[PDB]
Amino acid sequence: IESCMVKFELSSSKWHMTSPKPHCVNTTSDGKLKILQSGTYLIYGQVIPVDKKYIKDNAPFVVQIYKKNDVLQTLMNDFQILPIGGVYELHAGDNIYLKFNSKDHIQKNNTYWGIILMPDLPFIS
Amino acid sequence: IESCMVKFELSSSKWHMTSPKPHCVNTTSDGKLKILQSGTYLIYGQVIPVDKKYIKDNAPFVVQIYKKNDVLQTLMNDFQILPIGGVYELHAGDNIYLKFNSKDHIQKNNTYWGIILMPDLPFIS
Repeated sequence: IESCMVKFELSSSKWHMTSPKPHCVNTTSDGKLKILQSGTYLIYGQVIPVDKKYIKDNAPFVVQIYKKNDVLQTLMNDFQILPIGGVYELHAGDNIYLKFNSKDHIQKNNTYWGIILMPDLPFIS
Repeated sequence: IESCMVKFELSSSKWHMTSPKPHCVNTTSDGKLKILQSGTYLIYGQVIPVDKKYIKDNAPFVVQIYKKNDVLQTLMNDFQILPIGGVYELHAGDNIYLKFNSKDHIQKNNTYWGIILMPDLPFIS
């Protein structure tokens, strides 16, 4: 029943949390997390790219969400605002993290991500 | 306190909800929302496009989320699965809804969207 949500701010590398020690997730200062409670989660976030005029490298703008050692979601566009995630069934022990093609692509200010343990949605209408 | 989360499934045009009559929003059968409680919301979803190979013109795949008459975000990609949304401060009275560049671009099955009234995140680590 306990509400459980965390939000990692890339600007500060700090997690903002529902409680001092969220029951559903362990978080680390590298922006990674580990699911502690099996259940239905929203994985969410926005990856903000730098203006293309600043990009030095030849790499395309790609964001991957990993679950354990496998890719959960792959996202790409022409260096535009990039909401991430969706509703997933996760299990205790599942590590979740993001991988970027190039860290130089990412505007740290206002880039964030996280999860929320979702309540059941029993009522249809 | 009581969680408040709703999820619209485009396949069925049904909302799935945390409670019989959520306190934080009203919903419409067309997949629109009206915010009843001012607060911080997570807007989320995935918009599934029809395969590129079946779109025989140059019309782009674009999704916009609106708050009343204001564009909250504009998203586009090359006809790939499209996560939407993010954290937004909303106010009582705000209407939230999606608009598509072409309704014909949208696959109903597995397309969904919704909102969550977020818990406060006072603790930082």
